[PDB]
Amino acid sequence: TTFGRCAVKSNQAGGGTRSHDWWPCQLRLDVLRQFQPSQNPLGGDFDYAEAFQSLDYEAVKKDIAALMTESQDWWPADFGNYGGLFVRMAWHSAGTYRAMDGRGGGGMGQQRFAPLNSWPDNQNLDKARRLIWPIKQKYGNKISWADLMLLTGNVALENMGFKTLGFGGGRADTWQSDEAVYWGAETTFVPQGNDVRYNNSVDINARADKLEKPLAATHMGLIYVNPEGPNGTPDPAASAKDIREAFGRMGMNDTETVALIAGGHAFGKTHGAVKGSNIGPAPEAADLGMQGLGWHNSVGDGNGPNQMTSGLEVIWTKTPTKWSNGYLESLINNNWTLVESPAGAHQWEAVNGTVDYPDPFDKTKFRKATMLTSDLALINDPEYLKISQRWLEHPEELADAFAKAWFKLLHRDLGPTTRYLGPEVPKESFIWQDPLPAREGDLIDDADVDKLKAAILSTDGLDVSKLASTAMACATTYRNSDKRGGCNGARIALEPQRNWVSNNPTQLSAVLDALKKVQSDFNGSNGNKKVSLADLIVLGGTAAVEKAAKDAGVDIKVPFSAGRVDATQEQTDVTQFSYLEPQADGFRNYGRGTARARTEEIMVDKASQLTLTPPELTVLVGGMRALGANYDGSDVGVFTANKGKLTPDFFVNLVDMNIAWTASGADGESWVGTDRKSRSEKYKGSRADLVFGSHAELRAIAEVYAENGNQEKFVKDFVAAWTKVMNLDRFDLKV
Amino acid sequence: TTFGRCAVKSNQAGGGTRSHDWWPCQLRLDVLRQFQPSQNPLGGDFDYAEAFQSLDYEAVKKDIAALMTESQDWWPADFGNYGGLFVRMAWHSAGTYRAMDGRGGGGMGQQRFAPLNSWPDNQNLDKARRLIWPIKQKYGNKISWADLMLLTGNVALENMGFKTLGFGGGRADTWQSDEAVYWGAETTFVPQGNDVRYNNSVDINARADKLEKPLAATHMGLIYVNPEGPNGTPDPAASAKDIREAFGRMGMNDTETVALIAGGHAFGKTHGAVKGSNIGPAPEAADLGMQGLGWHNSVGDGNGPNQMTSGLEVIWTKTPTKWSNGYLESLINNNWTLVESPAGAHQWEAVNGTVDYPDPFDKTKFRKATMLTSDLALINDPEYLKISQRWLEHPEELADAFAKAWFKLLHRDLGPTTRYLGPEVPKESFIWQDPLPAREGDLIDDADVDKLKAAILSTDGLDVSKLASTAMACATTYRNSDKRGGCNGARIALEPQRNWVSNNPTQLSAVLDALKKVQSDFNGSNGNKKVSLADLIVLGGTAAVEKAAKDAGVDIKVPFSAGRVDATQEQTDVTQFSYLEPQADGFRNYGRGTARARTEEIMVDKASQLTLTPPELTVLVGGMRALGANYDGSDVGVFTANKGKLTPDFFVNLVDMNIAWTASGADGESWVGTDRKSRSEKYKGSRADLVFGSHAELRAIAEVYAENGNQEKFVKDFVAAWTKVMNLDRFDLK
Ligand code: HEM
Ligand code: HEM
Repeated sequence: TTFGRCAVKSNQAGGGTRSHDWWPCQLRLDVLRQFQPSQNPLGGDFDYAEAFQSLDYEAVKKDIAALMTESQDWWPADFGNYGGLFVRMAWHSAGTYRAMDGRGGGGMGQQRFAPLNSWPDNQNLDKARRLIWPIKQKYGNKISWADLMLLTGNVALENMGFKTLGFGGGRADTWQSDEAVYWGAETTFVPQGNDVRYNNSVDINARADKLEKPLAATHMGLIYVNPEGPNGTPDPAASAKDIREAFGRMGMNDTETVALIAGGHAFGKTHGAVKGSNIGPAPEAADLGMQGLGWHNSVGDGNGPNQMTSGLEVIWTKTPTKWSNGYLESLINNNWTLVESPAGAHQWEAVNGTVDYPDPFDKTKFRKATMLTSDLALINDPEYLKISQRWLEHPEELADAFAKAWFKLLHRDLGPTTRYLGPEVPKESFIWQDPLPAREGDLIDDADVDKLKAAILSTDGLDVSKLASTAMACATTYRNSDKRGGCNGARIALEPQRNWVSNNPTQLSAVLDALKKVQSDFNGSNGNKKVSLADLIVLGGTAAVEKAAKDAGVDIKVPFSAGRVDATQEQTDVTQFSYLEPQADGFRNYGRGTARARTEEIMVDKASQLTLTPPELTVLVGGMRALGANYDGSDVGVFTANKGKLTPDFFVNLVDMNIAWTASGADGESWVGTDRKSRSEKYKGSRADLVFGSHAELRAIAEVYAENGNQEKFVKDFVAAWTKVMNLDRFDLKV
Repeated sequence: TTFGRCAVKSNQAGGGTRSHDWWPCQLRLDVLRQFQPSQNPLGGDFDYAEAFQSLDYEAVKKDIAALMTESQDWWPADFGNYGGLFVRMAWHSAGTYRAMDGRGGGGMGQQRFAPLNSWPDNQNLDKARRLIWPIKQKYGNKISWADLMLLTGNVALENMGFKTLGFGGGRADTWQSDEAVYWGAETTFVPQGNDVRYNNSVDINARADKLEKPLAATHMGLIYVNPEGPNGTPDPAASAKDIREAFGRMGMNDTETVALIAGGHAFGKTHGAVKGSNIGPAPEAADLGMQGLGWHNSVGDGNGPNQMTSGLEVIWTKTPTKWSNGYLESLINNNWTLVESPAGAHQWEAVNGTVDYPDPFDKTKFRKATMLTSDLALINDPEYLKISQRWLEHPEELADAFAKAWFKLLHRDLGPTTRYLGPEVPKESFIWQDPLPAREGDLIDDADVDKLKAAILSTDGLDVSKLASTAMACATTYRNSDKRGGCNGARIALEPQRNWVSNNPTQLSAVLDALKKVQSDFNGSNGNKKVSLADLIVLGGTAAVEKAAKDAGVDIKVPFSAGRVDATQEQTDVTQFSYLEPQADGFRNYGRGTARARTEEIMVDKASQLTLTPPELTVLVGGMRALGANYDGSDVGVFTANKGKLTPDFFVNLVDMNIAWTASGADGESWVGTDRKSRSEKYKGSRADLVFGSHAELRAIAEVYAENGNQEKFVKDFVAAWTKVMNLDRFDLK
């Protein structure tokens, strides 16, 4: 078979040519159908946080520590200690994170599913996960796989003599492969897997800063970089440039990068004992006897001294089970020669070095010092060299930076600190956690909420359209992958969001100033009760939705949950927040897509990050149009003569056959609706508008809301979806 | 570019290389994740039957009838009447049904989604669905698209002079493409789309009866056969062989087949006015301006006299808006010559015939008679000719056969008669409805249930394992695609099921005889109360599950719903039921895979037909193993020392790393589990067993049930899944 095709064509269980085969360019809704409660064996009403709070956390860590030195005959431990392997397992779990889109990381425990379970860089971590299973079996639902993989690495470091800052749990497991992540477009893995992401450039120094966005690895199938140098060329200088690019795409700076690599490579070793032709299929391609494992090695028992993982055979320190400064000392104080491992791969050896690096299965036999090309990178770049030279003589500074970087790596996608669970959460707050202050004052009650809604709606310069638009602009910065963004913090009032062109800065300024007058009037006239700007932004949109429903003939309660706080600019990092800036926004008819992602594809991707189903996406868009909630107040998509009233007029008018739609410019972004009988232009629409009348599955939902009869249902469903979106980041509240 | 690949590679919304790309042979669970309640815009709570029964049904029909003659300028009506178009719409919705697997048909309204919305043979039915949308708009949730597409064809026949038997509603809408159906493996549509289904044979006579199972169309993208003959060869005799094969695979016999074709082709016309180069992309490939329509025709306004659908230009009768015998009269009385339509397709013309066939847009202009190659088939086969000859002389017989066959076409995937809604459900019971009687005596209550459970669990020949096995064997015949099978009717006790090898006939006979003893003891000694064998089979299994739970240390009420009836053998056609016989049954460790599908694939397919989610499939298999419920009573997969007790031992032992699993048979079906320490063989497993420890998503669920502390959860989840499966056919309780 060619790529993506099985040689046997199944006739069961979804076998056969499928719609995506015939029409591969059509928009797919798959990413809005993942992670559904039916699919979760634990039930939709399972509360991980509540289960983890009953965990005997201390006993978990004790049992992990014990397991580190209990070698299992099916995968013997190097030096009698799985620590190194476990550190690698946790670092690869967390290490797929990309800062730009916030995807990857360890927070969904996705290493245990395709494709990550079978990436080349994850070779033999199937064995690592299997070794820790008995811990999961003992503790059951009270620790997730997601938390356990990372806790295991953290405990491993501590038991090998490196004290970490602490740990937070809170990562609920997921139950299917996350097929929403764009890992690249290549049709091959490392050693290939990177023509597309370099746009066919092969000049390894020149291309290193030209890696396709948002990717954070130099080949499909790798965590960050190729350990044998760029495209396998053993040039440490050029490897350094790759490392900078890749780690930068993961949200790490130079200090963090050197700390992580020199910290991690204090421990363990690589494996490259036998040629790769001896290694069987990865877990997703292996036979049923492998029972979820892969890479079966036919030499010997395939393990112990015959272990083959990367094809390199490097032991960095003389004490691979104990924290030390041996990595930097070897790196800088040895002379390096290029040699081949037993499997044939490029590495470096100190061929006149001391013969005192221990063998992993013989306590009396030794070898010379070795390094990877990607380790030599750290003394073949001026910035990395300065850091390496400083830490060579000041290892406490390495230790400090490593502790902080390791914490950040494990917890980058955990979200706000209100998500962090367990008895050793670090007390220090860090900028990457998007910190929030404690609240000013006592919490407003329902009577205060009712008075503030009336005050907001009677304030000059505030109307239903602007209020709803502003609240949604603030809310849709949320992304579920790394739990960043949302309305808490009022970060729309801060840089960079206050200047995002998609927020219409001049309008936003006037809206916020009017909310700050409501705030000033309330605060100080209600005793100890005080209201934040964050709550007023959300309450103003809430009030607008309620009023728009009443003005459509429907009296409905629009729920509001008080208690958001206002971030400071010092808690709001410009670079980090720039990554949340939309290039197109279908809720507010802003912007457009590009060749490789169309306007409506961006919208569906955004909806996946908001955890919206297809019906919730569809009701929100149509309600936002009815509300006149475009970012600049345009009439594009505003297919209603009742603007500000919460009706399904967008749907009704979109599917009216007396309107004919035609393209207005060259790029397919703008569309005109013409009345067929009168020949007069009636409407202007965008792709975000018209996809709901074109995609067969979305149109089926559009038709529900356009049905004579479902008018009350439209309001009910809009209000439910609004409430969901406003509350996504409310981890401070429970249930 | 490459088949199945977009030239532009999106980086959003699921764009990028995907796990199914890297490992295309791996088992996929997608078919267990369809039709989820969160996807349904109506809500999970929505009850279609209740909505329909409040529908002003007569008014719907009245509005359809009026629409028929309300020509719309964007798709003008041939002869001023949309009736033929609407009949075609209905017939194509219902016409994808395959009897053998029970898939396709109109019962899910799938014509409105990919791929059916864009099949060649459904060209311009996008316009037909759009013309009826104002009816759907007016009546809302109270009539589904699925019901409305078929009702519209029904009403069209009645408003063109053809009285049907009646109609039943009840088809709830679905909300995504059904990607579980095997339509074929070809990577092209008609005019190609058939190398795989004929195994590369191009010998049109010899291959006709060799069409790949369970397919029911001669090319990918067609409803039944090619109207231009086999592979476009204009040979009516060969076309007849394809028709018999395809219609046979749809459950229709020779009389049904002629009745459907000659009945349908009373009405309307084909469209072939301009060449195919003038036609734009199908709906799934069309630009946003098309707003779900496709096949834009660039000649004139693309419509009216320029309509292009199939490429053929045939008008069968002189009165295309009114029922007549003109189809058979023309077919038999004319001399036919092969000609080209304006689009270049070949068709047949009576070149010396009368010039009295009406033009669809000009009341002063006329043409000669025409027919398709597939129409001439009916007088170029001995059995079809005999039928055509008889009905030429006795057209009432065609009308009676067409009424009956049309009713069967539209309703056979609707399920049991208890699902049929509305005021004109035909009174005649038909064998293809798998009919069921009304109940005997008064309904058992919970006191009677308690007495019966205690008797069943202490009767000669019965035990936990046997009862659980027997109840699951009867239940897993259910298939949601056409709502056939299940436990209602006690058809496991009838032919052919009572002699299926998968049911272990000698053990089944001893189980059934024991349950019939319990029945006989209860019936007649409880006044007018009577209990059915069907209730006893399910009650027995349910009681067994409850006891097995108790013995595992969990006290749980296992709910039982009484009221099933016993079917008679007269109501149980043996050929019809042969289509429910499983190739493999993973719940009971029966069977093996084929050259096309592995054992575990068949299991996931079955689970999809049961509407199971991946946790429900997993829990059931592991519980059935704990129960010792294999079809043959073997120890394969029975990884427990406590057989008959509802523990999660299957999972615990499957994931024990002290066991190494290796292949035993050449065929990949058998596996041995060896203790790594002692080197002793401990277990035998199947593929249905071991897949739960291999597939990463299934294994994640197996792990949950293997975890300390989850023994109660295992029982709870097993009981919920058991209850769901036992009750799948209980449409009488709705
Ligand atoms: C430029 C970045 C890095 C590269 C290219 C790299 C490459 C590698 C390779 C090739 C192996 C050997 C796998 C095998 O054959 O078993 C490995 C092992 C390992 N790496 Fe890294 N690494 C990087 C960063 C990290 C970081 C950031 C950490 C953790 C903080 C880490 C911790 C480890 C550990 C502990 C092992 C030893 C595993 C064992 O003993 O089995 N590395 N690394
Ligand atoms: C051997 C089986 C059959 C074949 C090959 C076949 C073929 C076709 C073709 C090629 C068209 C023309 C589509 C177009 O160009 O507009 C058509 C139209 C039509 N068919 Fe059939 N047909 C079959 C069976 C049936 C059946 C079973 C029915 C209904 C009971 C039916 C009812 C209709 C009607 C009413 C039209 C006219 C549509 C209009 O007026 O727009 N056909 N058929």
